[PDB]
Amino acid sequence: RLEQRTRYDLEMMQEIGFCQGIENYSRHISGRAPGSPPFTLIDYFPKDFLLIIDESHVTIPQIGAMYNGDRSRKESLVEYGFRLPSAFDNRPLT
DNA sequence: CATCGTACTGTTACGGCTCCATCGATGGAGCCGTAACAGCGATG
Repeated sequence: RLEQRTRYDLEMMQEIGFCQGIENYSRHISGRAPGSPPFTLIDYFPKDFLLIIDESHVTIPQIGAMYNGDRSRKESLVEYGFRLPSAFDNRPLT
């Protein structure tokens, strides 16, 4: 199943260039090293920017929970041979 | 020019009968293309 899905995605990339499911190969596309965090809106901001968190006692746990939720969702997919192991890097920042 | 002789022949108009030539369109159904609509997990 993994081979069939990857072959279909590779053919779609070679012929057209972009399609659904292209987000799972973000690490390969951007050339990032394994385990590196993805570029985000904070990276777009200048290094001398100012950050304000409104209702911090609620916002901060929301920031924390995204990575755990995404990893829990993707663990079953990667385990059962549906997506490549590199799909773990298409994750929100810890 | 006058009179007489036991119901005369042939050729044309006109009405009725019959044969023959001459002559796509509309609604229903199926299909294609296009627009429209409905229908996981972790944390505090």
